[PDB]
Amino acid sequence: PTLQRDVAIVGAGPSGLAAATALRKAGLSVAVIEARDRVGGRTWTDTIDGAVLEIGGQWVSPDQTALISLLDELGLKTFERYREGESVYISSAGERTRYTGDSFPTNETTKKEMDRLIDEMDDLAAQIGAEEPWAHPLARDLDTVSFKQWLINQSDDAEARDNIGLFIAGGMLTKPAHSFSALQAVLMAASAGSFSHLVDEDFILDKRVIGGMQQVSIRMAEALGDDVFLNAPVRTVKWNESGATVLADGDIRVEASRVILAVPPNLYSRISYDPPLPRRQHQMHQHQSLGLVIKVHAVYETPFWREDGLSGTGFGASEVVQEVYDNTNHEDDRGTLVAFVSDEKADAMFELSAEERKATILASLARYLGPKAEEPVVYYESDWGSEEWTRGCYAASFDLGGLHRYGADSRTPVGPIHFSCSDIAAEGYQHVDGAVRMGQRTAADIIARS
Amino acid sequence: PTLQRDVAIVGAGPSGLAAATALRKAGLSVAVIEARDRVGGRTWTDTIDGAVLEIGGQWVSPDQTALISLLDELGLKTFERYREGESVYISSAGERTRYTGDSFPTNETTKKEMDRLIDEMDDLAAQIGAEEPWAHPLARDLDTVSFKQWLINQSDDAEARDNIGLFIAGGMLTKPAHSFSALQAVLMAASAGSFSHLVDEDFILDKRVIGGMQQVSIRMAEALGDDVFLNAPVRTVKWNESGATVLADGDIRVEASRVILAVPPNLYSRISYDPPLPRRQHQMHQHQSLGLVIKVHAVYETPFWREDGLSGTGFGASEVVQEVYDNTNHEDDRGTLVAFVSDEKADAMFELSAEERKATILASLARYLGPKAEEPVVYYESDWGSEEWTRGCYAASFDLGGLHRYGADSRTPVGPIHFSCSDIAAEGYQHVDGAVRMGQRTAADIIARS
Ligand SMILES: Cc1cc2nc3c(=O)[nH]c(=O)nc-3n(C[C@H](O)[C@H](O)[C@H](O)COP(=O)(O)OP(=O)(O)OC[C@H]3O[C@@H](n4cnc5c(N)ncnc54)[C@H](O)[C@@H]3O)c2cc1C
Ligand SMILES: Cc1cc2nc3c(=O)[nH]c(=O)nc-3n(C[C@H](O)[C@H](O)[C@H](O)COP(=O)(O)OP(=O)(O)OC[C@H]3O[C@@H](n4cnc5c(N)ncnc54)[C@H](O)[C@@H]3O)c2cc1C
Repeated sequence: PTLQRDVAIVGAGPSGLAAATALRKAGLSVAVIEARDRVGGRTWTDTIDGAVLEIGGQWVSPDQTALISLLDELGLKTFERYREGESVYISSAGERTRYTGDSFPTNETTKKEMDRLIDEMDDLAAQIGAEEPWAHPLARDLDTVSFKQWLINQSDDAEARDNIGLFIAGGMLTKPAHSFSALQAVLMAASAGSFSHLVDEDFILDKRVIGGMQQVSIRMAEALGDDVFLNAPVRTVKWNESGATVLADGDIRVEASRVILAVPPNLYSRISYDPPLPRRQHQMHQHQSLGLVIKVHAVYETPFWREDGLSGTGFGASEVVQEVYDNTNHEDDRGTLVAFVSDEKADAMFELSAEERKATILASLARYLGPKAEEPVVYYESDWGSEEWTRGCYAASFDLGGLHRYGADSRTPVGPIHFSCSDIAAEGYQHVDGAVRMGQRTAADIIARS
Repeated sequence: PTLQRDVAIVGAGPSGLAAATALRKAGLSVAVIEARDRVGGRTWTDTIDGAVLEIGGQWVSPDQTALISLLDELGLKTFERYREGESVYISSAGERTRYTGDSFPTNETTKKEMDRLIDEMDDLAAQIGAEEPWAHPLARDLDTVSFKQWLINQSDDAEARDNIGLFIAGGMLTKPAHSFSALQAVLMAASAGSFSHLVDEDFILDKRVIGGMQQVSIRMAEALGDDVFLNAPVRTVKWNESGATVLADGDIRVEASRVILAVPPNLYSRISYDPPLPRRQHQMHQHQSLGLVIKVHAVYETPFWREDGLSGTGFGASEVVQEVYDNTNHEDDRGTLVAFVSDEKADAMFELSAEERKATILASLARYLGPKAEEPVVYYESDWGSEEWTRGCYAASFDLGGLHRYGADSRTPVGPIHFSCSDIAAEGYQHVDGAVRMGQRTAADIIARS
């Protein structure tokens, strides 16, 4: 077909659907043109070997007020990750300690250096913010030193530095700490409300969606009916000052006044622009790259770790698997774990065969929770890197130096072309809440323009 | 044959030969009955693929005054290990730094904790001594805690503790720090004159023997002529209050007034005693075990590292190879390295094939000295563990708790049976100088008895 709308939206992940929702509410027409056979993008619930898994994003935290509002508006309810009993810490030397409380069971020197680092990061985050960290007068100094070098300059304590990196590098940006700047760490902290928020798994990994996070996108997409187009990769955006024509597979052709490119930034150059985007965009987009993390899912006859007095939460910056949590489905009698293998360690596991890789990862899970972790009934690894319409995970960030160099331009419309994804968000950066915020912000921009 | 002597000496390593030498000087007759086809025991020079190597012990330090006296008496001269230029340090994180000076190029916290640990060890060594560390009133407290636990109680700094262990555990006792006590570390330090002596490779690995250390034993054995018997494993010691009959392969039978068992203590029970030794000995001997270390020898067309401004000395407590030094032969134009792989890391390398093991070790040498270390013209690994008449290296020590429990009995004659090896020595413990001292001490004991 060919059709005419106020706004063509490329991508039906949560940012594109949030924008579509808001645009409709204010009386604008939309088409949402989506490449895959489903909506949700980096959120995806599927049944794998008889187990319902959240293959993509899943967690809701208390700072994420725009997602929490939306969940309400869609009739979605939440439940909390299980947290009773003891967590497990694996030291830099490989020693396992069960513990409770807000600090890791390390030697006192490391424990004092960690608290100091956490406080300094909280102070920087509070002063610098997530809206425009590049405009702060500290921006150039912080953005031209890697987070690894900045940590070394702050502290002689190797274990504290490794644990501080655990929460930002493997835990959030999913890139090695040598490869991103101290200002990018500060933005990551500020975006979650504080660095202390990223340290506390009871805050950042607090709740999940009954029904699964993919329902958020599914329900916004339902409300839009035939205005959503699936299995339609956008190939071409012809534009001028008055409008755009979007062309997609299946001979689709949408003529609209504005376009929202609601895709992560590494994928912008998948589309031919006619005329080309400006030099500024051609350069900036090359400096954006997603991280890499394997989300590991292991399903067992029972949550066996609870019988041992454990919450299922483990942290070990020196393990192949640096984080493991109880991810048992709501109302399920079977126990499920989720675990993460980040950046260069994800590279290293993908070099092994799937069978050696599984055994390696399960051996690491057994160091936290015991040998029963090696006998799951369903094992699955999310594999977002293989997916041409994602190509990595959780989210995209600048290379070292790119945030201060290009950050102020990362949300700017090129004439009728607008940009909206979690990867360029302020609060909620890299998460569903940031996709939602950015979709709503882009809608209000377009609305006021009209 | 059958023969009669004042003293039968079992073993022609340096302790047994030193004892034989001294006994002759005072007018006593001896036979020295040796199992292998050569003298020297744990000292052995051989030509391997056209390169002269010191397969066993080799180094002389300035504290080793009884060996230095002996070298003089035998006309042997010494030369110093090459030490010009920069050393290499590999950190707990795997970072290589070239340096000079007396301290490692670590962060300042680790550097301050190392100096403190070194001082405390020096103080304990000075107060406790190497003659009878079990008689000090601190002996029980220090001997019932492992050196690993004692270090943890002294310091929160993982890198300092690992480096302190490098000098005692992998560097000397060749057992893991969890397996021996703090009192055994203190004895090791005291035996070399101080712990600072064990830290400074320019002291403890100062000189070598022109001609090779095996010449020390060869020349004492020469002076004894036909009184040395080779290829004669001792099988049986029949004894009573008046004397002993020693029986060895080749139908040898020595009737003597006293016997010196000049073998490391793990081998005492290779010989049948008639009547059996006392309970005290039957128990004590079971608590003595040699360590394990692979002495790696790599020969190159030139000492190539000198062209890069390096001494060839490297330290890396977290590497498979923890120590590497310039071991170039005196007057040789070809460069030779010596390196060490200790205890559980030696176990781990012996589980690989000889070819994977070689490649592993050379890869580690290349982390210190660059890729040219992977292209040697002769590669050889000393393999003392396979040798039935040694079975490990450098030397034997008590299990955890054995030093205080049994140390006071470790040099006591059983009637006509005397004990003499480096492994029970005081100054020079575990080294050729301690074998020499013990041989001389045993001679003077026997002499005064007569
Ligand atoms: C393993 C993993 C776990 C995660 N866990 C969490 C979590 O616990 N909590 C949290 O908040 N967030 C989490 N996230 C992140 C969250 O999933 C993403 O931030 C959010 O989904 C991004 O939303 P988006 O709308 O900005 O982009 P996407 O979700 O990536 O949507 C982009 C959409 O555009 C489509 N598209 C791309 N190119 C084209 C084209 N040319 N033509 C047409 N369509 C196109 C894609 O197919 C896709 O549907 C996780 C992410 C991953 C990968
Ligand atoms: C790889 C390695 C490197 C070393 N480096 C150094 C160093 O650099 N500096 C240093 O001072 N020391 C070093 N040493 C230690 C030194 O070599 C030993 O401490 C010293 O050789 C021990 O002397 P011994 O006379 O006490 O025993 P040994 O040298 O072991 O002599 C024991 C002798 O008794 C024989 N024997 C055993 N059982 C019988 C039997 N039943 N019948 C007959 N004969 C028997 C053996 O064959 C052997 O010849 C090193 C040792 C090794 C293994």
